Amino acid sequence: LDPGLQPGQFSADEAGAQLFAQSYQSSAEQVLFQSVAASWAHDTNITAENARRQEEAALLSQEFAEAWGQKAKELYEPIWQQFTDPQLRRIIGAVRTLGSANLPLAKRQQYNALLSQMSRIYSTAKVCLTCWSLDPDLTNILASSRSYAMLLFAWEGWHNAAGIPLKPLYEDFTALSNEAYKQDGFTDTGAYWRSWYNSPTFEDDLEHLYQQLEPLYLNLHAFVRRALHRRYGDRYINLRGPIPAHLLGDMWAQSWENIYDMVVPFPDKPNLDVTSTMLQQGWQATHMFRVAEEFFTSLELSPMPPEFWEGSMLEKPADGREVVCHASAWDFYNRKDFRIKQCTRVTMDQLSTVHHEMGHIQYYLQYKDLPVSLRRGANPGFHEAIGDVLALSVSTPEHLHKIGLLDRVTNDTESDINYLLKMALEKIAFLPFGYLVDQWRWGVFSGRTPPSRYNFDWWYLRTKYQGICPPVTRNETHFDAGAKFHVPNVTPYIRYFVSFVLQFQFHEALCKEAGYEGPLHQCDIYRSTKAGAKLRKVLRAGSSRPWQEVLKDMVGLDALDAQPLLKYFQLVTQWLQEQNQQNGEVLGWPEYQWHPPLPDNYPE
Ligand SMILES: *[C@@H]1O[C@H](CO[C@@H]2O[C@@H](C)[C@@H](O)[C@@H](O)[C@@H]2O)[C@@H](O[C@@H]2O[C@H](CO)[C@@H](O[C@@H]3O[C@H](CO)[C@@H](O)[C@H](O)[C@@H]3O)[C@H](O)[C@H]2NC(C)=O)[C@H](O)[C@H]1NC(C)=O
Ligand SMILES: O=C(O)[C@@H]1C[C@@H](C2CCCCC2)CN1C(=O)CP(=O)(O)CCCCc1ccccc1
Ligand SMILES: *[C@@H]1O[C@H](CO)[C@@H](O[C@@H]2O[C@H](CO)[C@@H](O)[C@H](O)[C@H]2NC(C)=O)[C@H](O)[C@H]1NC(C)=O
Ligand SMILES: *[C@@H]1O[C@H](CO[C@@H]2O[C@@H](C)[C@@H](O)[C@@H](O)[C@@H]2O)[C@@H](O)[C@H](O)[C@H]1NC(C)=O
Ligand SMILES: [Ca+2]
Ligand SMILES: [Cl-]
Ligand code: NA
Ligand SMILES: [Zn+2]
Repeated sequence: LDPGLQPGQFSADEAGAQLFAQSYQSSAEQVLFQSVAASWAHDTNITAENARRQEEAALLSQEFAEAWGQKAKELYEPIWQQFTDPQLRRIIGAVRTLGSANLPLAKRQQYNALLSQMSRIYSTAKVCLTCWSLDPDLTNILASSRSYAMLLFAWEGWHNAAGIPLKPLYEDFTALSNEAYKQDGFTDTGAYWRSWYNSPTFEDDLEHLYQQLEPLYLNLHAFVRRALHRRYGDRYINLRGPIPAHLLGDMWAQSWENIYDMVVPFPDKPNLDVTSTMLQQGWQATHMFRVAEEFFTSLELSPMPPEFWEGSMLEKPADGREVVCHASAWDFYNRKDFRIKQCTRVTMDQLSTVHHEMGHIQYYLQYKDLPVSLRRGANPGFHEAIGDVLALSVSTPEHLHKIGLLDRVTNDTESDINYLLKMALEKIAFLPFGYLVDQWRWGVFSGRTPPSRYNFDWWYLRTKYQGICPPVTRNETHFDAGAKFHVPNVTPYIRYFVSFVLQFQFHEALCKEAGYEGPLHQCDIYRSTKAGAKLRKVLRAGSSRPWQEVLKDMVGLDALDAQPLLKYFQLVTQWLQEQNQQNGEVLGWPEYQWHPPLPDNYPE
């Protein structure tokens, strides 16, 4: 570790810890910048040389974390929990968490190499017949093909190409990750991840939220399954079984918005899928980011700095570079450089993703003056919710009209049902998936799910919560969890379930603050500087304060709450229940063992 980056001696008291934290911040920014920059260079240009550079930067970060973490314990272990400065307690708490820096050198290198190789495999995997990438090629097939056999080829091809080679690496990663965090005092890595929510009843709290939400998902599921049965027929759709996992418009069946045309009940109302209008009008990726930015500035939040426009990767490169296309938002920890890396496609759902990413950036801009250790969301679910809250306002027909994407605005109950159904395909359908991904990983980290049951337990959970089934037989040579970005890229997922609940609590509070009085689903907080001020107070707080207190200041409650989401969707919840009763549906999938047959001439 460079001499200028090493911790000196400080007095073993709170005054000394303040100075220690200031000195840490100065050097941490340098070490994080080099690590984030090396990761950027690789993720926008996947090469062996750039991977090498990123692994060397990660090794330096581990040296830094070990030196400062050990110094924090040497000086403050018996006293930091009693410091009067609550933010300093949180800073010291973070610095003394070494994570992978607990590993000896050789295992650090193995750990860093595994992360690099799992990332490369996921983002360079192809499906060949001439080869298709996940983004845009297979994504577009899953979204717009209605050939059962073509969807199956893409779904099976992708899961095989990404998942199979990842399994041996993921086993090794898990063991090293657990070894690292056991030395920070956690039973396993999942316990460390769950500890971020600082709730002794986290898992019970989540389960009670899901019990309130599940009836909405069950009714959406049955209605969509019936719509698919009318198109694909009784051979490929079992009205009492799980839905084949490749038929819902998305590789992971996690968002069902692409099958809106098959379920829309009132099709002579305005067409809420504005993708075709975006294309007709000549929208490009940069337009989508400028439109998102101007929503933020309408709230008197910050515009994107020049460094963002000059440095970001907002489209897939056409120069032959391999890149990580999965959308992400980057803080370089120098208070200057902030970037999005997204292979943006011109579609309505990508407009939502753009807003999601710019919500991340906006958080970074607002808390950039805090100490580096507090530059994060009040909890990770907060960070995932910011952009989604704005996207809820952007998606309303009145707002789409204002930005020229919808010529006619109607305000009637049929239009309400269309709108809420489309939003439910996006928000309700996701809930079981957002919940189940980390249940899978928590079991892997705890040892409940050994490598010999990776796929067995994945599909147990996929069927249990989502009510889907694989369209071809799978076995433990397959590693289908690994075919989802966040698993090989070691990004926790429960934050997205928390986000999908939280964003409706935020929306309700900001709509009230904006003076809006009508139905929650027609609120648009555009140009509400009062709502902007309330959101800004959250963003500027970072992790300086307990999330429960930040939430209470914002929405009036110190806990996650499903009631705002339930209230948003109430009209379509009742409508779907009525439709399913009238149609004689079975809610759920009691024929849980059912899988569809293979097409006759497959893959031929
Ligand atoms: C879409 O339309 C709904 C319903 O509009 C109502 O019913 C129609 C058939 C017409 O008769 C309308 O004239 C009538 O308002 C709108 O929802 C309604 O919004 C108004 C405010 O714009 C709400 O009134 C307020 O209520 C609060 C608390 O009660 C008072 O403090 C205010 O002073 C004000 O009176 C009204 O409650 C609300 N109704 C429902 C059922 O939500 C909706 O705003 C509209 N959408 C858009 C985008 O304009
Ligand atoms: O794709 C998913 O599964 C989820 C749900 C989706 C969301 C889009 C808007 C509407 C609701 C669904 C967004 N997302 C993401 O992973 C996008 P991120 O930036 O969090 C992914 C961040 C990955 C970790 C990272 C962070 C910084 C730099 C490099 C890597
Ligand atoms: C992608 O990364 C590679 C390195 O992995 C870059 O190639 C280097 O480019 C510099 C300047 O052009 C040369 O001096 C080096 O000799 C190159 N190294 C190798 C290994 O080829 C490449 O420029 C990057 N591409 C983009 C578009 O940024
Ligand atoms: C695992 O699965 C591989 C792929 O074939 C699958 O299983 C066979 C039995 C058929 O049902 C086919 O439709 C499926 O896609 C096999 O190549 C492999 O042998 C299977 N077994 C193991 C241990 O890997
Ligand atoms: Ca779409
Ligand atoms: Cl999380
Ligand atoms: Na989608
Ligand atoms: Zn995100």
